[PDB]
Amino acid sequence: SMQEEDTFRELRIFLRNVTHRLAIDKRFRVFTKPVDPDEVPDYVTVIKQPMDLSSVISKIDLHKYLTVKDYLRDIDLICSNALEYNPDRDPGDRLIRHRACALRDTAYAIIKEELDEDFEQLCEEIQESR
Ligand SMILES: O=C1CC(I)=CC=N1
Ligand SMILES: O=C1CC(I)=CC=N1
Ligand SMILES: [Cl-]
Repeated sequence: SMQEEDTFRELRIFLRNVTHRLAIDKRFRVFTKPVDPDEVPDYVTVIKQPMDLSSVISKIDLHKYLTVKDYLRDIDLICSNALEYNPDRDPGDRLIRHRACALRDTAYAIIKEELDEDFEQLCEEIQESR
């Protein structure tokens, strides 16, 4: 229905705003664009599902997210990709891991404060109906 289309449009507006807020944070610059393969040639070797905030915007705009749960799966992938690719004790790896945990924690905290649970439940019920 047009009411269900309106629901998913509201979802996309909400997710674009959360993603924009993460992308303008200087801590998260490293997560804003895909890893340049020249600069890091073994990335795509090790990381099977690369994810970054520009890709998330692209996926919103392609109507790939029908629930906030599906969006948080891609945020969780940005974090787990960084924990897997940068596991060492050296400060460069520890800094990226801390920034990745902070991205994830920030996205979850914005959604805890600003997503209505009944709006999420509606999206989940429309998604399950297809
Ligand atoms: O080693 C890296 C680089 C980048 I850019 C993102 C995640 N891990
Ligand atoms: O880095 C990886 C992880 C997995 I699971 C399969 C292949 N490469
Ligand atoms: Cl830095």
